Amino acid sequence: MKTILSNQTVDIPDNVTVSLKGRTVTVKGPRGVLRREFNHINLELSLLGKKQKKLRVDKWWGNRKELATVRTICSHVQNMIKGVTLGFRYKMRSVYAHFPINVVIQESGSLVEIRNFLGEKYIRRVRMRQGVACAVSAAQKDELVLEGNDIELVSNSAALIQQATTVKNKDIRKFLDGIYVSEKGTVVEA
Amino acid sequence: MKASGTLREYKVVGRLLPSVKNPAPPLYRMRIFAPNHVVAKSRFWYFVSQLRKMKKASGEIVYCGLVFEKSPLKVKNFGIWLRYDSRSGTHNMYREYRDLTTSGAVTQCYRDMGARHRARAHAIQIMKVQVIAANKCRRPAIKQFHDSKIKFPLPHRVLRRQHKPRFTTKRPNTFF
Amino acid sequence: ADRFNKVLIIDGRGHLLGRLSAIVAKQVLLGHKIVVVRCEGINISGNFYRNKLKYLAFLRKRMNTNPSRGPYHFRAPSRIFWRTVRGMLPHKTKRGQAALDRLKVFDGIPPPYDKRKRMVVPAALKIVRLKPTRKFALLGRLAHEVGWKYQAITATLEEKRKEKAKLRYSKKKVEMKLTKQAEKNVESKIAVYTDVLKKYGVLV
Amino acid sequence: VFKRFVEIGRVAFIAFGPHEGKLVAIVDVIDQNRALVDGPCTGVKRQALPFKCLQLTDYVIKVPHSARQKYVRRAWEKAEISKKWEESSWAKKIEARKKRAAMSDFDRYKVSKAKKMRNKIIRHEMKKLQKAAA
Amino acid sequence: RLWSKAIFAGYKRGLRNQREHTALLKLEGVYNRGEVDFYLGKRCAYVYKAKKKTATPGGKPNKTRVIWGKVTRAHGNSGMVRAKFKSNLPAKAIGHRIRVMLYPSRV
RNA sequence: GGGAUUAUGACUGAACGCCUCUAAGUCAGAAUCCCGCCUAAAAGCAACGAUAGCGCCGUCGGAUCUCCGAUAGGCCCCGGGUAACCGGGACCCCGGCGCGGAGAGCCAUUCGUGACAGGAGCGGCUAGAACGAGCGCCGCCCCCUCUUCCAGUGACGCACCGCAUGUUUGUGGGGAACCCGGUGCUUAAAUGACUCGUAGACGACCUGA
RNA sequence: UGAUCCUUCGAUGUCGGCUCUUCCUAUCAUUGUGAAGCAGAAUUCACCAAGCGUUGGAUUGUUCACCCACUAACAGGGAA
RNA sequence: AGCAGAACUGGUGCUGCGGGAUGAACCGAACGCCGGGUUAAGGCGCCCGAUGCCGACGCUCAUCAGACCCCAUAAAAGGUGUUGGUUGAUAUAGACAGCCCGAAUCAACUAGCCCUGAAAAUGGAUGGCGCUGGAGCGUCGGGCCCAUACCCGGCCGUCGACGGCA
RNA sequence: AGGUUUUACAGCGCCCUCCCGCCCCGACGCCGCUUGCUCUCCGGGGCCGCGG
Ligand SMILES: [Mg+2]
Ligand SMILES: [Mg+2]
Ligand SMILES: [Mg+2]
Ligand SMILES: [Mg+2]
Ligand SMILES: [Mg+2]
Ligand SMILES: [Mg+2]
Ligand SMILES: [Mg+2]
Ligand SMILES: [Mg+2]
Ligand SMILES: [Mg+2]
Ligand SMILES: [Mg+2]
Ligand SMILES: [Mg+2]
Ligand SMILES: [Mg+2]
Ligand SMILES: [Mg+2]
Ligand SMILES: [Mg+2]
Ligand SMILES: [Mg+2]
Ligand SMILES: [Mg+2]
Ligand SMILES: [Mg+2]
Ligand SMILES: [Mg+2]
Ligand SMILES: [Mg+2]
Ligand SMILES: [Mg+2]
Ligand SMILES: [Mg+2]
Ligand SMILES: [Mg+2]
Ligand SMILES: [Mg+2]
Repeated sequence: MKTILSNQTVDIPDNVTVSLKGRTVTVKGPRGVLRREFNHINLELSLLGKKQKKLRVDKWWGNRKELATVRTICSHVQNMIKGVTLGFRYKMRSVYAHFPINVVIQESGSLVEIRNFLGEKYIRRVRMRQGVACAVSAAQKDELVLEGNDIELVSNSAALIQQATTVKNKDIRKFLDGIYVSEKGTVVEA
Repeated sequence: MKASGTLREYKVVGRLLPSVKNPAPPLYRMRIFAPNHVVAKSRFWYFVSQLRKMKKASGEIVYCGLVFEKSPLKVKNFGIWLRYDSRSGTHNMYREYRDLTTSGAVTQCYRDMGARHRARAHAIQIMKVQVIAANKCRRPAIKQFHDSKIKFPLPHRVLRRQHKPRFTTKRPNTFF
Repeated sequence: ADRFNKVLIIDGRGHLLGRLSAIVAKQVLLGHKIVVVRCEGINISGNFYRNKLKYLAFLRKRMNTNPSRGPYHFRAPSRIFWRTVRGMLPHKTKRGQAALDRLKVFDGIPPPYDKRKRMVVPAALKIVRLKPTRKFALLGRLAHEVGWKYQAITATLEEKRKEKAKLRYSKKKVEMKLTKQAEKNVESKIAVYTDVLKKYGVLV
Repeated sequence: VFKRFVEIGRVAFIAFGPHEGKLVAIVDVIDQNRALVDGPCTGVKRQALPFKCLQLTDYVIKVPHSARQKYVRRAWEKAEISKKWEESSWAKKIEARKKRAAMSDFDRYKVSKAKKMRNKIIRHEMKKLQKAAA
Repeated sequence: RLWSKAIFAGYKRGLRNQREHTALLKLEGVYNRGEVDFYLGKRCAYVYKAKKKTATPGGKPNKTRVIWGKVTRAHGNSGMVRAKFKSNLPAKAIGHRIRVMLYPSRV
């Protein structure tokens, strides 16, 4: 069936400025500027209110496939609001049995060189995405913190490192070596 | 049955042929929806011959006339009880429609039974048609139009008249 | 248009391959000269991977004994559209071969047509004939990934063409603002002539 | 982003069909395709018209859903829809398109002579304001 | 100019049978079956040029020739009309210009 | 040597308060695929050289014979978006939006020749290369404009006696011939034989005179 | 392999090998993977996948077998 | 078995024509030579006559989609793809899900389309192009297209005349 | 579910009456079937009038 109306509002904090140009959400916060173009979901994005106006997402005459994107777009804007205020901290730890995984960060956190993975002589150079800065965390042995505004860039940067330390031609249940995401948090805790 | 166009409602009444053994046999009234009265009389001898022991030659048709809509200008909720024979078996089915006339709602049922279940007109047997109140509607697609102060735009107007100007420098607007 | 034009110049951007080819092939049979520009802007319904597989399946149709005689798999979006129109013409006859001669296809808008008005066929547009939830494949990207080697230069000369056309449109708007300003200054000098146009619905 | 909605009382313009060119009031919504329209002051009896033939205007009357023609007419005259319509530019484009379609050969001659001289006066000062700007 | 533009789109035919005694014309701005009522009965003309000169009624002899005809009826729902000429139109004229005169006038 | 990706492993994230590689949207990804490199070079084409009494602008060449097409006012130009867009003004505001700042329109365009009143061809400059302008912007000569529209007064242009191929682009495009006043260059090339042997059945090919 | 007898009896040269080209994938090997009763090594199951390779010999006219070695593997077939 | 052998009837052999792309046999319809009209079966994005209807409602996305007698293959079994339907059970004495929160949820079954199941050899076949608000599927409306069929007329011959003239 | 509890600051049914309360439109661009011989110098298009 076709649902007449499916709406979902998104509250916007006062320290955030969300502007709309059609289906292009430009979120402005104290940490930076995020801009996602939603020209593919075909929704109605209204900015209701005058004092820190909210964001209302409408879908008229949408089937089950189209109503599923109403909360998807709302959840994406909430990540853009959460990214420009609290940030995203995808910290991951290096797990190894015998050969310590030596990870050195270069290019101001934009390049990650992984060495001594399973005793291999090949150096794995994982390059981060724009807006993501990597660093060897302090007060922890083999922790690797990733900070940024866009969750999809901080998360994909962590997946690039996790898939770079993949064991081939071995029992991955036995050889648990690698750098796996341990916590998906924020830069600023609230 | 073909279900050509609208399916007008006919009140077809009939009875067995009277005899000296059974004078004045019982009269049976049916609620037949057919495109014309010829099909309505033929549909009568199909549903009655399988309920009573009377064929077209064993009995006669006493009256066959149109049943007009008593409120053609009022939006009504129609609950239709029907049975149809699919490719595997026969299934009892209740469907709700929303039309101005009873014959229009039954016509929607034949177009919908063929669209969603690939049922042909000869495989459908409309058992009961009833004007249902808005409180007793079971389908959510009907209950969404049971909202006072209903409001919705017409988003993304598909361009018709695509060949009146077949060639033009103007790309069509879809927002109105 | 719809006026039996001498040369009908159609823009290819936003149009569907077979939807436009069906109408173009009918025009060239009626004796009309059709020029379809920006054939890389044509889009085909269905996701990109589907339409690419259809062309990859067409690439494999070579003649076994001698591929130099086999199907000539043209990679440019112009010749791809040209063959789609050829498939809708009796090109093995004299009236069908003369129909292909009335059709000229171009990747982008060459100088002979960058200073012309491009038409649009609303019965073949993607925004009209496709639901907004359906996937479509751009013929420019499809051609580039099957062997077209002139996509970057076509995109470079097109942005050079748009920046040049944008400069004129700015001058054309200035000339229009002075035109509307002129109508207000001679309003009392043309009031007798406006009433003739107002009386017969020429001006609202 | 939408400003014109299908609501109870929305004055709609019949784009095509039997009563093409006349205004009706959406009294009730039957389905996602049809509506119960009723033009009491425009000459359109109450009936079911599809949504593809209706063009929503900017006018809404205060009428309950599925109300009688007696009360739809009162809301149509209170809001002065017929007056507000004829003053709108879209209604004036319809009148101008009818006057132009009814032009005779003598009317097309008088118009040809008017635009031929009217444009020359506009084009002459357009060249004057263009030279003054340089 | 006192004639509307038409196109000789082909002969009246099915799919595998062609009837050359009737021609199908394509009027310029006529794309409905209801708009062809004006042109029903108007004289058609296929004006062409040959090598040898021929007599011209009301003028000097030139190499211009013509095959006269008339719009007989409507064909389809897209403004196409059927036309019968004094001689069957040559197939080389398929897609060329046909003159639809304003006479016999009924307005 | 690259590209898009397959299998696959993932990201964000709903549907389904959780979850989820998928639904929308993203990432990595291969002896595959396509391309590059490489080989061929089209009834495909470009630049450039040289062009034997032969050819040009003549200015609108004048007046003649032959073919071959059509056509019968227009070579009207933002980019584009579509759950939006357009115009104007110092991101905001105003205005328009079944889209008259409209390709359903717009711009043209509605018989002449001569006596009357109203109505508003040379030099500079900059620019165009995707298959280049039937270019533009200035200031000086050429006459006096049926420039265009509305009104007139007294005349003639066969008014060819009801009749078709009229009317446009058109000063069209190809030939070869024929008369008048000014300019280009006439130490052009290919090929045969001979020669060469980096070549080769024969032609062809590489050469040299 | 049969069953059938439709085409061919004023003829379509008949087994195998040699030779040579291309094709199919129901993948032996190689590339990228998933699964295990995957610790490693080896092996098995499965997926994308026919790009590339798939041998030298003894015996037999042999296709088919069998054995000797070699090898990443010595996969199976079609094209009268 | 496109095998072999029968029964009824039709067809075909002996037969062209419209349609099924193609074709012996299917569908329509059987044929003197023609003009006009209208149909059948089948069709009307383009090839290719005709929907260039502002056709109705719904279903459907396929990284082997689908696309109509004969007919040019596909099954058992599956899908938390998606849309209907059937029959139960928990629920504002607070369910389901997540770790209190506050309103529908859960289960079985079934039926459409789609998907998996689904591997062959020269390169290739809804006929081709292509089509995805459709040119697909189902239910239908209006208009339209033409057969050597039907209707009207002209002509030829044959047949018949309960026919006409010495 | 309009107005603040069922008509109130909108409306929507269903009964009992009031001559069917009474008047008015009769399938009318809201929905059917037809002449009881439908009427029209009532229009338009195409085709051809052969013989005698
Ligand atoms: Mg191992
Ligand atoms: Mg890559
Ligand atoms: Mg994937
Ligand atoms: Mg990638
Ligand atoms: Mg505004
Ligand atoms: Mg004078
Ligand atoms: Mg036999
Ligand atoms: Mg022989
Ligand atoms: Mg033989
Ligand atoms: Mg032989
Ligand atoms: Mg395989
Ligand atoms: Mg297994
Ligand atoms: Mg037999
Ligand atoms: Mg016989
Ligand atoms: Mg037969
Ligand atoms: Mg077939
Ligand atoms: Mg006939
Ligand atoms: Mg066909
Ligand atoms: Mg099944
Ligand atoms: Mg299974
Ligand atoms: Mg299912
Ligand atoms: Mg399948
Ligand atoms: Mg007869």
